[PDB]
Amino acid sequence: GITTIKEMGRSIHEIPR
Amino acid sequence: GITTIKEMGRSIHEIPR
Amino acid sequence: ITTIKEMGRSIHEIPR
Amino acid sequence: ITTIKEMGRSIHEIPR
Amino acid sequence: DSQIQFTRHASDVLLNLNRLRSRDILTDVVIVVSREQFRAHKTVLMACSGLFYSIFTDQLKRNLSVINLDPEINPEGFNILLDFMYTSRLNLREGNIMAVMATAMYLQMEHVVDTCRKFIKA
Amino acid sequence: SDLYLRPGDSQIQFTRHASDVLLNLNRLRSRDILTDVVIVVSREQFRAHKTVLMACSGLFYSIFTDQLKRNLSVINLDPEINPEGFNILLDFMYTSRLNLREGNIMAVMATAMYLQMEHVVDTCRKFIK
Amino acid sequence: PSSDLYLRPGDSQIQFTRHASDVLLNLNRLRSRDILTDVVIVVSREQFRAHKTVLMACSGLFYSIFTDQLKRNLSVINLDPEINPEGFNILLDFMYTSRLNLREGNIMAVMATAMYLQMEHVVDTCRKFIK
Amino acid sequence: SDLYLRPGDSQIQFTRHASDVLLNLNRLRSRDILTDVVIVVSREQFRAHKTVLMACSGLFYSIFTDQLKRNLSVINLDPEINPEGFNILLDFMYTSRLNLREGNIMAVMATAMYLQMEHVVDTCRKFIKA
Repeated sequence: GITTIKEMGRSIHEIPR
Repeated sequence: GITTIKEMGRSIHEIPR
Repeated sequence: ITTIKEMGRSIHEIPR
Repeated sequence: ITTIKEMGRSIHEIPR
Repeated sequence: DSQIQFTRHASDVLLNLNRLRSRDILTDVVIVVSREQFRAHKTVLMACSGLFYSIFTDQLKRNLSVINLDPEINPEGFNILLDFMYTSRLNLREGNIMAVMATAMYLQMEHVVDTCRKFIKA
Repeated sequence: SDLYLRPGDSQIQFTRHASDVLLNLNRLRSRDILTDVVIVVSREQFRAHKTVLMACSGLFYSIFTDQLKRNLSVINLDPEINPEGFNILLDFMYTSRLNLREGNIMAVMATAMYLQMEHVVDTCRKFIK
Repeated sequence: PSSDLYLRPGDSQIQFTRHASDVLLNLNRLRSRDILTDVVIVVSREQFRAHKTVLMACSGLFYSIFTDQLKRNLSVINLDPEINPEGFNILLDFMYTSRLNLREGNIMAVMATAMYLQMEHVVDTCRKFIK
Repeated sequence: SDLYLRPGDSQIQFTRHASDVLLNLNRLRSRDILTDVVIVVSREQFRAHKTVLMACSGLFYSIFTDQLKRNLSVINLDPEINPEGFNILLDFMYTSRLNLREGNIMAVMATAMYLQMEHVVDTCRKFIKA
């Protein structure tokens, strides 16, 4: 079946301040 | 005009297990 | 076992 | 500044 | 310990399945017959036709969205059998009863063939 | 003499066609043929057909009527949903039979409530009388 | 076996555990830069630009206003004069940061403003806090 | 004696708040509430919030920040972009779940390059191998 994986890292880019 | 019949036997093949 | 029949509608009706 | 965590739901759930 | 049986459940599922076809929802195959086309659900086509059950189980022929029937097949005969698969209702019209019976043989729908044979008179 | 085919316009109603379709739909499911979605319920997975789920569940109807999820293949339910309750209701969708026992009727009912299976809930309400 | 460089994990679901936090932070950066903000909330003397979608997500009051067709196209919202601009600023930051900052002498304000905005889960967390 | 409250400062971190906000944004999207753009991908379309798109995609951020393209209502992607690939990525933006089924792994990855979602890409390389 579907193997589930966690990802503790940043998922998207960081809109600068 | 729109004479109707009831067929009570199996209508389609039986997909095997 | 107890087998009880239900003659009513079982699921919602998807509209036309 | 003592922090406190809260694992409950924070805001209402918008219905589907 | 108990178990409940819903006697008209299967009838309600088929109606809803036809409503999805009616609104063109999750139709995953088009059946080309002569000039015209017919959108339907592969699961309903496999449940009802020995011939459609045969392609969509074949490994290579599973991921196809356009099925072309033999050019001899009458579209009007297929449409009558298609509406049948979704409604339990086989409408034999004034001039289609032989076409519907013939298309049913092609589609390996042997039970609908056998039923029409007991119906045809002359 | 005219060997003409009968008077003409006629219609045949196959009473058990609806049942034979649903039974074959289950055989396709039990052999995992053309299952097009996997429901994830608390890290336990269930495969099914999207069309059968929409026909039965008001929730799965709302979900796959939506453009984002209409053509996708995975659905994660609320993690509170009991997997046993869903499996009991998925078997009802394909067999017209609801296998509630004493002790899980409360889970079966509250899961039917989540799936927006309105008529199945009411049959459980009267089944506490 | 080795002659076949097929992509190894056939079917897989990757759960980006912090994607929600990352999206909310970037929404806050867009707020701070006044990017695609659609409404200004006027609380007594101060003004707060924000995104109506984030407001409807968190507040039952804002959800109820921006829901009927007649009101979701509003540019300026005036909260009641009794609403503390400090209390609202604390809650608005919570909406964009998941962090509710309670300094001494503000906790009653935050709690009262949360009742106004119909954020009943925050309100209940504050009730647990006092006690 | 005194019923004074807390004599100091304290911060309450609401875990799952961001998870609950995004789910409600997904609900607002599923109801066409305050959606401000449709993304046309070949023969398919998708309602979305330009705020969510800008948060997740470098490309959508690069476009909707430009003063001229700020108030755009329909965005047509390149005719090469795979809709099923983009559909999986737009679903990921609103759920935190990237579903890579055996059919279209390379499609999901390629669309993520096009969308300047380099963090998603680096994660497909991290786990999917040959």
